[PDB]
Amino acid sequence: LCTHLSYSRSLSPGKAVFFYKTAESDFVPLRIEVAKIPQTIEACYVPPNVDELYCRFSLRVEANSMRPYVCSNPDVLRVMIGLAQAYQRLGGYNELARRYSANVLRGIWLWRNQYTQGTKIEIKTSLGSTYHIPDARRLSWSGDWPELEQKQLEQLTSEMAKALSQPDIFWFADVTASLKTGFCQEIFPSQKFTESRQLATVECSDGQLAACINPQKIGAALQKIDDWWANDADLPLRVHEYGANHEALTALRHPATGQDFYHLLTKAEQFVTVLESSELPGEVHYLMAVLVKGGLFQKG
Amino acid sequence: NRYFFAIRYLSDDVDCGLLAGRCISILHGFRQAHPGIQIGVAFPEWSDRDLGRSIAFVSTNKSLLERFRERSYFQVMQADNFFALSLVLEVPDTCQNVRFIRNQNLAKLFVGERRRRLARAKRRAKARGEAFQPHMPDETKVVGVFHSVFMQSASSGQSYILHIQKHRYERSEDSGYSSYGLASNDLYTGYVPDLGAIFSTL
Amino acid sequence: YGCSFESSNPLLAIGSLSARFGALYWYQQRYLSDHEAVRDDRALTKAIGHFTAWPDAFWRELQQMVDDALVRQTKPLNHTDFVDVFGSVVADCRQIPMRNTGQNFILKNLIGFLTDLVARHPQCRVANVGDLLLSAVDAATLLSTSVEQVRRLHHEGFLPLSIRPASRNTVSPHRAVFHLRHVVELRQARMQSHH
Repeated sequence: LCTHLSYSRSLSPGKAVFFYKTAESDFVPLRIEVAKIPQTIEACYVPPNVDELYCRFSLRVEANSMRPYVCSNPDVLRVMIGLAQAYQRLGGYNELARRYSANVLRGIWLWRNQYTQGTKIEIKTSLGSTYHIPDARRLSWSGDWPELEQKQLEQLTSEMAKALSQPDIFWFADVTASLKTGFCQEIFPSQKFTESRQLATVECSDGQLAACINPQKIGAALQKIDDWWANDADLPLRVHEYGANHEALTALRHPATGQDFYHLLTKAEQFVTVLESSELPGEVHYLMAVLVKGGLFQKG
Repeated sequence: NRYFFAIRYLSDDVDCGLLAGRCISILHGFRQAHPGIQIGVAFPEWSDRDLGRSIAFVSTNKSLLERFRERSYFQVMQADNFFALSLVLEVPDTCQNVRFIRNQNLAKLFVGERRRRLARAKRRAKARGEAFQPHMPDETKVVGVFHSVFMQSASSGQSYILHIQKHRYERSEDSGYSSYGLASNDLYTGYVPDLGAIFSTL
Repeated sequence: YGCSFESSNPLLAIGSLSARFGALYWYQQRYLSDHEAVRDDRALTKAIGHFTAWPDAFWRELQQMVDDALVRQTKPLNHTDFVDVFGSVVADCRQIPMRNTGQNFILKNLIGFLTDLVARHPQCRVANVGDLLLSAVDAATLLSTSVEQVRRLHHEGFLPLSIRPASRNTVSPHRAVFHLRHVVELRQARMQSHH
């Protein structure tokens, strides 16, 4: 290893905002009511006579895991470059793109608000494509998707596979979903972290406030595609260097097992050798996923 | 002209909101046996931060209050060293009164209440024959401090919360207590002495 | 000195001698609390009649204390220790030396009961019986396995931990931390055998 090594993030959303349409104007925000009772109570629900609620966010994808942002060691750099390319030419970006793409179309980024009478998801991109999932309530992590839907997963996978692997393509997606709702259904936006509770909003250009979901909360949902441990797929974990599992309060790739990122980072010379003899194993899939969610890998 | 007795909780881990609810339920049951009675509930350890680890009952009829004290629940809880009980004695003549009014208006702070109110309003319009056209209020309200007590429903499948406020007494009219020995904002006037004094007795 | 029985309707009328000895030891501490008076014959003589309606009496003994415990409740039940309601009846199952359910009939009936108890009390907004906390040594007994195996089972994620501990610390075997309904379900799901 070496003293300085960093990657930046290769995939990121902006934030999500809730709103509805009227006959008089196209963008009316969903608002939150507060009573000072400081120590307050507050509430948010769809108001009477609005039949459906809209949620929207934007996504940029960048081929930025091909090269270290900073590296202080010429030998570490030579290897990391050789590895990313050794992988790229055998495929594998398709696999990562398939996993990311599946999560967008499924709709899990809606977290606790998935319980609707029918959710429709529409996607537009900067290359001129449009995708349409008429009903997002039925698509599993594991299983065969119904016809015409399986197909759009392949088409979206292809655009993203490119966005992740070739530079100088400026790829944007614009994701809007519609929630068909109940009579006065409660809505669950992001909460504020404090030292009673408060909810998060954003300001509109006209001064009104609106309910929202934070950027990283959308992001945490998209990248939850780690099921390469213990030969038991279950449900996937949010990619983490130690395999953290918040629900059970544990860690699946505890350093004690030899299965964490840092042990694996030191075997790069051996992986490149294998790729040259090539089948891609779980060990290199994990590593590539972490490099995409870049951060500090230092003080070796 | 007034008698009282007090109960204190001995255990350091006691949950005041859960436990207080049982004493009120007993009072209610007693009220059902003998409709023509009046017994008030007081919180002599009331604070702005918490409800306190003690409860007291106040009334005017000594012989009746003794009968209440004899209720089996209280006797069991004492025997197992959960409760410390006092005896019935006369209320000191050197104190001030408080109301302990309960406020149901606070229900409107929660989504469940708004939903029910509107559902009824829609249905109610059919008699009028006009289209349902509800009109909402503004975004800011100000309310006073209140504490919660956990309550079970009477012969049903529900549970809910009582919201208690403390108001200072002002004298007028004649009195009456609610089924819980609590005061109401209107047309249920009563008061209790604020016996935070002489509490060294338990 | 020997067994030699036929038409063994009572749960005390079958088995190897070690089990027959253990069953008596258990009966004695639990119902002959009176100080020794060397009534060596008479004191134990009654144990056989006692067991003749066992399949239907043991449960009532357990039911009685669910209700008497409930009316003395001071905390919401999901922070209450299993032991506060059932009084270590589980630990006593360890006095018979055999581990498996088909031979240790005292344990077999206790589990039967707890499974039914959970079944008639499904999860809802207010906590109820069945959400009580077990310690590590208790799951080991109900799951018919040694303690280290429970730690391994936790580590792989087959069951959740409900109390968040402080840092730079450890949770000891005696600390109460798993919900009852979680243990009962896991056992039915993946712990059965031909025993």
